[PDB]
Amino acid sequence: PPVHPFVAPLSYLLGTWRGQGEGEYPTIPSFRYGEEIRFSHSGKPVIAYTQKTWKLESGAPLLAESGYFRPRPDGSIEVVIACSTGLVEVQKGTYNVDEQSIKLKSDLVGNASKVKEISREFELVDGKLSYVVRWSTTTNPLQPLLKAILDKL
Amino acid sequence: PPVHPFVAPLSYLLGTWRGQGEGEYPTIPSFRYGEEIRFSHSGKPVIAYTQKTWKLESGAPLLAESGYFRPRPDGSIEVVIACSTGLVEVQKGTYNVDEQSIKLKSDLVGNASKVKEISREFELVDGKLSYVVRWSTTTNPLQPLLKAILDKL
Repeated sequence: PPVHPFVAPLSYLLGTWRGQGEGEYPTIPSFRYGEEIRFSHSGKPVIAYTQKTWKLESGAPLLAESGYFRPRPDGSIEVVIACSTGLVEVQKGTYNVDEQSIKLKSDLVGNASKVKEISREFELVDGKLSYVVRWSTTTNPLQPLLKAILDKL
Repeated sequence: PPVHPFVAPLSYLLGTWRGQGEGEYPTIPSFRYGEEIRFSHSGKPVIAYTQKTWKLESGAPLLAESGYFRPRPDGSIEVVIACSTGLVEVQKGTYNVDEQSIKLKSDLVGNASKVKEISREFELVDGKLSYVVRWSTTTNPLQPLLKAILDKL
């Protein structure tokens, strides 16, 4: 199917990406992980997102998440994500075509009593997908949790 | 990877399923659809769920959803689902090993102002996967929306 006009501005996402990231947070010593993301579509105004992470040494599975990105021609976007840990997120924000960036903040975090807000920001940098995920909790203001850079395969 | 002990009681789900369903609701004339579901795992206490639907005549894509099922040895289960329409659900309930059934009710429906609660009930019937999805809205009490039966491939 052809790319829907609402998806076309984010067509640079479509494909598979692999790289690595790092986590850290006040309660949590730093950790590293491998990551793969696939963005795909079926001609609708939606991009399917699927992700997985693993241990760098061994390739042992860690976590997974999946969901859907819904861009609109005014530059707005909403994203819904379910995670293997049992969290869900409703993310809303904007994409910028000149910067090839997407900036999202949660409207809702479900099933995760301690995390309050989550933000996710993506940017294409020299053709690589970078992101930052920030979390807040009741006692920790919004701050980085995860950062990763992935190459397009 | 081997099946995690918490997933083993739901091992009958693992695989791909294809069949058809029907929708209907007070505001909505009846419609039919084809459906495919895949349940998979990576050795963790989680089953990945992915689903899609299509028009019966043509195979044209309709909707998609995906998420994660987290069974526990006491018979409890939580399920998180993101949908291509932009909804998210946190489902909680129980599974019954003798009946090969799973019965879920939403704790949370996100990003869908009019739908209030969603229930999902699965049952293996002569080896086929059947379900019923019920919805409530502010003015319509919980009642069937979708029902489908799928054969294991």
